[PDB]
Amino acid sequence: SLSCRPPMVKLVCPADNLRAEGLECTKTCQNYDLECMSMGCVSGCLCPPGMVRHENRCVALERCPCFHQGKEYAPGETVKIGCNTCVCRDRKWNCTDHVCDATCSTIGMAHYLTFDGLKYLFPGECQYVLVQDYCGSNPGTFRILVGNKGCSHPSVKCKKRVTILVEGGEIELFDGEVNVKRPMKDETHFEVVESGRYIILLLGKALSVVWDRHLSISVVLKQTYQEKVCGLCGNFDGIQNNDLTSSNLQVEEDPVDFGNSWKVSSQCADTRKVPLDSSPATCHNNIMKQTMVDSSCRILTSDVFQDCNKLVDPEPYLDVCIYDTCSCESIGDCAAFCDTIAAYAHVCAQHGKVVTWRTATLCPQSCEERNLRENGYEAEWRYNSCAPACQVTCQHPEPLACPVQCVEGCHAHCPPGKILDELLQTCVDPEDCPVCEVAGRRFASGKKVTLNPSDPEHCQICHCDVVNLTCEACQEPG
Amino acid sequence: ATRRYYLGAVELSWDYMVYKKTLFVEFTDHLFNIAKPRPPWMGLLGPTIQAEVYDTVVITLKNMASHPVSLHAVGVSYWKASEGAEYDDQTSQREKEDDKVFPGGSHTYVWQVLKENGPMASDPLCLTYSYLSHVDLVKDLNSGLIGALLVCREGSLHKFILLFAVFDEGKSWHSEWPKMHTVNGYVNRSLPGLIGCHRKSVYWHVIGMGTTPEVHSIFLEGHTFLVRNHRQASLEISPITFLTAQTLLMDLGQFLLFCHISSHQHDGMEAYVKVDSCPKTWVHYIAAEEEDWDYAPLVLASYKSQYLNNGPQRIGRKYKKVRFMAYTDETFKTREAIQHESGILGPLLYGEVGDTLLIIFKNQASRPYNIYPHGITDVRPLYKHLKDFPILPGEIFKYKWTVTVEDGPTKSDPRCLTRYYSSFVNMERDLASGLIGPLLICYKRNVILFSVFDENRSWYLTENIQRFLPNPAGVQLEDPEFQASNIMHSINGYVFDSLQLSVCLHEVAYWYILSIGAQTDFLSVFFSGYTFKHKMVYEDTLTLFPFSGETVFMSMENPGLWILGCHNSDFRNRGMTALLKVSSCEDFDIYDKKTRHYFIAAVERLWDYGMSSSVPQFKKVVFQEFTDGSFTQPLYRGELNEHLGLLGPYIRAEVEDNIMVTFRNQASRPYSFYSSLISYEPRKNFVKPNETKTYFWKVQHHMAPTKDEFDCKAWAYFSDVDLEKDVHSGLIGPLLVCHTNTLNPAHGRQVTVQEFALFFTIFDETKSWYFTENMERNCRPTFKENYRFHAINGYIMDTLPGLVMAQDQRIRWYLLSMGSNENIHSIHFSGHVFTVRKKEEYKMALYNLYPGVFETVEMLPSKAGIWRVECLIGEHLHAGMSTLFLVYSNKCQTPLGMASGHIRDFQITASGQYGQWAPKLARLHYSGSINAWSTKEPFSWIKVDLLAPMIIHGIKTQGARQKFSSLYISQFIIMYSLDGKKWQTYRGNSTGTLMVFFGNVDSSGIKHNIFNPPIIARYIRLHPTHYSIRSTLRMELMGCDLNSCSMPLGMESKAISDAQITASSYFTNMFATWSPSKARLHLQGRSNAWRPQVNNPKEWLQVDFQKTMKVTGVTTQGVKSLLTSMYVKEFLISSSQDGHQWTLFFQNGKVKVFQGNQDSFTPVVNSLDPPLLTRYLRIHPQSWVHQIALRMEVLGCEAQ
Ligand SMILES: *[C@@H]1O[C@H](CO)[C@@H](O[C@@H]2O[C@H](CO)[C@@H](O[C@@H]3O[C@H](CO)[C@@H](O)[C@H](O)[C@@H]3O)[C@H](O)[C@H]2NC(C)=O)[C@H](O)[C@H]1NC(C)=O
Ligand SMILES: *[C@@H]1O[C@H](CO)[C@@H](O)[C@H](O)[C@H]1NC(C)=O
Ligand SMILES: *[C@@H]1O[C@H](CO)[C@@H](O)[C@H](O)[C@H]1NC(C)=O
Ligand SMILES: *[C@@H]1O[C@H](CO)[C@@H](O)[C@H](O)[C@H]1NC(C)=O
Ligand SMILES: [Ca+2]
Ligand SMILES: [Ca+2]
Ligand SMILES: [Cu+2]
Ligand SMILES: [Zn+2]
Repeated sequence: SLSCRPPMVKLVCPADNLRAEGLECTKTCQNYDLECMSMGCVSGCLCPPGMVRHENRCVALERCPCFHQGKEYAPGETVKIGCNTCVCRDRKWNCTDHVCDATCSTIGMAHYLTFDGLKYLFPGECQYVLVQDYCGSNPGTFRILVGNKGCSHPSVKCKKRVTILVEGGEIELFDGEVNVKRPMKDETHFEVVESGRYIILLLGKALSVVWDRHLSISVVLKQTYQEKVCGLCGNFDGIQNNDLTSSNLQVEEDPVDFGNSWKVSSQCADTRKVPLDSSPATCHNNIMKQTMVDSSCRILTSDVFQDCNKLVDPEPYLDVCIYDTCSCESIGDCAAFCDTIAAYAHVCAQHGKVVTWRTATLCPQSCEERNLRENGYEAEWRYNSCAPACQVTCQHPEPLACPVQCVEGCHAHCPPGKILDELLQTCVDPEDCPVCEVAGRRFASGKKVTLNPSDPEHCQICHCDVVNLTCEACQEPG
Repeated sequence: ATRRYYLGAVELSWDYMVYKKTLFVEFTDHLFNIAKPRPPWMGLLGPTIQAEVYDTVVITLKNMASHPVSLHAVGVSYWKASEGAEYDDQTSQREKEDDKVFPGGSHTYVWQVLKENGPMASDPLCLTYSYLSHVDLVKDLNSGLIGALLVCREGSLHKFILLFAVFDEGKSWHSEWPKMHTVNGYVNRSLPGLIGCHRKSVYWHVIGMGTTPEVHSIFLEGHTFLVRNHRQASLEISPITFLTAQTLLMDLGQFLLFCHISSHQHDGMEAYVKVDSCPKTWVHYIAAEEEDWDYAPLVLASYKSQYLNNGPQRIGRKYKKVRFMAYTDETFKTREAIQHESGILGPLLYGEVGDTLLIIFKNQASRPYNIYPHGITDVRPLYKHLKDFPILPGEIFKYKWTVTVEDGPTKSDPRCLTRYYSSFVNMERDLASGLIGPLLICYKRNVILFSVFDENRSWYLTENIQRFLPNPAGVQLEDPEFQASNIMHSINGYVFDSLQLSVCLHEVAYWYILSIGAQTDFLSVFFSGYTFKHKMVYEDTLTLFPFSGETVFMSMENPGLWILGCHNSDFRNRGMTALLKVSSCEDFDIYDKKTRHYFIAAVERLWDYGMSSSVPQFKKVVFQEFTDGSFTQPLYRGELNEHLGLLGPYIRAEVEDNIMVTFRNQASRPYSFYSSLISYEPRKNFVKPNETKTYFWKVQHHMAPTKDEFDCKAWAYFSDVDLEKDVHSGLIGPLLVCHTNTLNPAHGRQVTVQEFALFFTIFDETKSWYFTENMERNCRPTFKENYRFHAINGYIMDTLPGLVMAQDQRIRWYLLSMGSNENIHSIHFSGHVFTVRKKEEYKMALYNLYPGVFETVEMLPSKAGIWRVECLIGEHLHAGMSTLFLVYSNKCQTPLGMASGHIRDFQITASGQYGQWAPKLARLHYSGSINAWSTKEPFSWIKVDLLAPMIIHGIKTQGARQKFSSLYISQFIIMYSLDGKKWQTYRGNSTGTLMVFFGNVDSSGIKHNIFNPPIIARYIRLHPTHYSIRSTLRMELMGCDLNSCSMPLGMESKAISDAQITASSYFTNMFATWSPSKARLHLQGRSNAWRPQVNNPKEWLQVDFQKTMKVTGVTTQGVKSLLTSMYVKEFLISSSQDGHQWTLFFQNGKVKVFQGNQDSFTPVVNSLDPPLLTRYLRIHPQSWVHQIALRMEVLGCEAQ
């Protein structure tokens, strides 16, 4: 009755050894490298010795497919996920990969989206720890705190201040401006670039800050800090549901307590628990206003954002949009509405799906205010929904590792062979920039370059006055 | 259409020509006060229920008796709420009201006649069935609760119902007593009004009723019966039989309808039928001559000593018989050359339709005799009746026999009908004296007679006593031992292999086999090693009722010395056997002239007939399939063949294939492997213990089904060392022979249909080869009742497993019966009908199984649930001849609660765990730092303990991830159980000893593995064979309940019409319209839930299905609208049948409060432990969060 149709080899248990591997130990592309745990020998049909079994068919070992999310790939094929790319080789993924990263976002007036995708609402008026590495055993490298003033129920005139301490340097982001109160010890990797509507601050190899100059604060950290950071942005462990862990290593069920646990200054009063008001003042007892808010926020799931609905979760962004628009008197001039839509579009474009949603009817933007072609500025200011944020300029001649692929706003296109200058806001010759060059790296005037930071015998600090380069030996503290 | 019948079980006093009987009576109104008139010819029969193929029958049964009754119908289809029979079908108490109707109560049964229940193209205008009370089959049948059910073709709506019933007053409901053999409840020709038309043909819907195996032969004098366009001399009524007969009345006057069995002459199954207006000539000279006949010439002699050796009180072989002899001339001087084969038979008479037989008979014997044919009607003198006219010795008479049209075979019958002629002066005495001759009635020749000559009834007994015995004075005629030696069981007058027919190899032979004599039981005639073409189909065993003949066609392709006999043990051992001498005169898909090798052994095992489900254990011998020729590892029998029980392995083959069976006798006494299909080219088919034998042959067209019948045919194989004791010891098995390209090359079976082989027999442990050992082990006129088991495949009392089939698929049933004459089994599938194929297609619902015959039927189950296949013989069913089979639906495949939390944490266990990765976390989509079961050990297992047995259609497995590693189970096997003690590994469609499932390749992908055929279990168990790092599992069981009621009723799929949902009030404004018709589950949009205008605890949402449905669970869900999470947290449920009479769903005596949602997005399902049979459903919310909003989904099924 054990009729194995050829070329399938029949295996029958000796019934005496009681140790031979039978049919249970079927080899498969899934489990070729895995040890068999057999209770006892099973008799049955098997693929010939040179082949393994794949679903309902026998395939050669050289043609075993590699596996990925709900899919199979033939050997030699390539795939790309996140920051990494891999090739199918011996049922494995041989990867030529970079270092991935994740972004924690301050969405809306008082909404926080952690690195693990957890979104919560916390209308705290205190100054809180946005993200810090001081979590038990800590190296103590960076600490970013956020302070909100006016983000209560009358959140129309709210303001946010970002205080960043890194390598002994203090940076304050406020009123759409960046002030370096104390210079960092190593300024080689410290860069601040202004591209379009956004400002990108690189504060090291794995620390990036993105600001929309009004309300959107994004902290980009590489995966090396998967188990080193803590705060309002979570512990970066990859688990969404445990981001509500307080500073005392206790998970808080109420987000208000989790937010209050990371208070910096005890002078300010703690945020008390308030029942969730679904309809604020403008939307309270106003069906028409709520309908208008819902219709305005429905654009996040429209045809223009159709390609993004399969990549980025639209529920938290839609909730933030509704909550912010229900506090605005009018939708046309609602700054929070446009800022939330711009942040969502930026997130969508970070995955490769750029959406051109802006129009004169809804959140109009134009570059004609700065396109002073007749005023001696030889630059072409054009609006772009996603343009590179690390374009070479006089202030940034050396290419930089941009944390984001592209950003939205006005960019100054130049004639070929020219370089933009932000101080003069115009395109000039590449040699006209006040840029020095050392060790193959070009840096604008006023910048400090550190060579051999860990070698006292070769440590050098180089400065550029205008075009002359002056390098001095580093002073030994002792 | 719809037909209303008002039935009442009225308890009356009945006289057959005064006992107390309960009878179904038809009334006129629903008040059951006025009884509808019934014609006098019906008697004890209830009213005739006639239904067309597209009708529905509604019967209101009121129990006016002192005992419970019911209405169990045969032939029609119905739901479990109208079956009328009580057994372990796992239905609700609302579906149990049909089972018993206690006195004073009432019930309503609805029977649907479908296209499946209609007569086929070949079946007559109306199929015949019966309804009957089924509370206690023996008492209900013997009390008179039986009625006719005529299923006619559409447009069908003269004909008579005939109930040939043996009412045993000792087993009725009023017994707390003779057996009355009656026609429609009347005995001794007292049945009136049975009129018929002069020339018009009359249809008889014959129902034979009886609680004990008791066959009947029904003759109408001067008439024949057309059954399935086959001409027959009589009706062969089995104890429970449905058939349709057609009789062409031609002669005016009164004729007798009677049972011809001699032992039933005093019983009185007689009635009168009043018919009223509404060229070749053979010449034969035959003489009756007295002569000495040697019943066993050239035989050297125990049975042989008792029957053949002469002694002081033993006559011996020779007896003075009287015999018919053929003479060449009128002067009666020279006899024609006699043949050794014909034996005691007279000259063979032949006649075609319209031919005339000119018979000239001279009574040359010393006693008056006569000659008269059976089957031939027009018998006249050449120049009361000639039947009783005696011919004085020395006289000469001339008869003229005219073979008319109503005597010859039809185009469906064989070319020649086998009849006889004999003396009708004293039928039994003249027949026992030796006057019998063969007759052939053919349409425009090896005769074999199985005859029991009772010499004690012969007219020449005194002369034999005075001649062959030394002391005639010292002869005790009443001595049973002396009388036994005179009852000669012979073939053509030859006893103990004194007859040897020799036929040529590769020739065609017509055998006319006849069964006349003192025997009152049917005979199971067989030719060892030969299949023969009877009624246009190749069969193996011929069932011969007394006084009947059958024509058989066969080709003598099997050479050797074979034994022709009958499967009656006493007759076989009393010398009713004859000898028959035959001699010459690259990647590929695993699934997408050959020899089919098998390895069967005879093994000794303990068997308790399924009574463990002190219990006696009997040591039996069975056929056992092994993997290979070493016979050291038996082949595992899985889900598909678990129904076999005691039956042996399926030996499947096609035409032109080679069967090679290696048979090893591992038992304690010699056995054999015998099948009638084993061909050779005598032989000692005798396998000693610890010896092997190979049976190799080629399957030919005579071993296969014809082009008309089903794709496979079933044959029986068994041990032939002792045909009776070896069957009682448990040696029997199915051999399937199928058409070409009908078996799957990879699996070896026909996967288009699903096949089940049922073997019904009464095992008698007193007749087994191990009776002494069984008595010694167990026992440390009711003694034999404790050792007889009316089993199906060796199982009694609904304990046979494995009969699980899918709805709307085609099922092929191979039905076998083996044993003595008591094994006439009236096999019935409750609520289901099937088709049989001889040369046409016939629709049936009952089948009478005769020992040695392996029938094949095919059905299509339409209703889901647990049904019963039983034997309608009251005593066999009461002794436990029944079993349960489940018809599941593939549609009902719903989560079993692993992810929904319905399976609590105490129902999940495991061999162990690693850290805090508890087995209770092994749930699909479970999220967390520790979100799965996981163990750091090899050879683990995770067990889910479902609270009740249920159907498992598949399992959805999922791994998990740790800090940087993915953990999953790549390969696993599945075990399951119903009590937690015996674990049976899953096999399904596998080619090996278990089904191997493949698991996950990552930590998030859901791997869905199917169970087909499904699992029917209470416990399930997963054993990981391969795992990545640790055996981590997040699983989800997909399944259903036994009655297949767990699927949604059409809210999430929007199958419910928008006009079918309403409410007391709904909240609407200029923008949002929370209409009730938008409360469907998982509905996405604006105002996607029902919300009343005013929030109050007296609101309700009403769903109307416009038809009776069964609700078994309600799934509720909330909404999140305008950042407000509104959802009902507690609610109650009410039901109504018309919309204005509502009742709250109370549980345990008080109203049940259903726990709603904890969050608006996760649905929660509350299952009603008692099913709710309703048309109108209402949900009343009690506690609501932030508003009264509810999205609902009803779980259930359809009903009547
Ligand atoms: C195990 O074997 C059974 C039967 O051999 C398999 O079930 C059968 O699967 C076939 C699909 O190849 C089904 O046929 C389909 O039927 C539908 C409905 O009539 C028809 O529309 C399709 O065109 C197709 O013919 C068949 O119904 C089904 N029968 C049963 C009883 O399930 C099963 O899939 C096998 N499972 C495994 C895991 O091997
Ligand atoms: C992966 O590919 C590179 C380049 O083809 C090769 O050098 C290397 O051996 C491969 N395997 C691994 C494990 O890197
Ligand atoms: C019927 O006839 C039989 C014999 O002919 C007789 O013994 C019996 O008493 C009669 N009546 C009944 C009711 O059986
Ligand atoms: C048959 O063989 C078994 C072991 O294989 C042995 O125990 C038994 O005695 C043998 N029976 C015989 C030789 O009759
Ligand atoms: Ca986390
Ligand atoms: Ca029932
Ligand atoms: Cu029976
Ligand atoms: Zn009878």
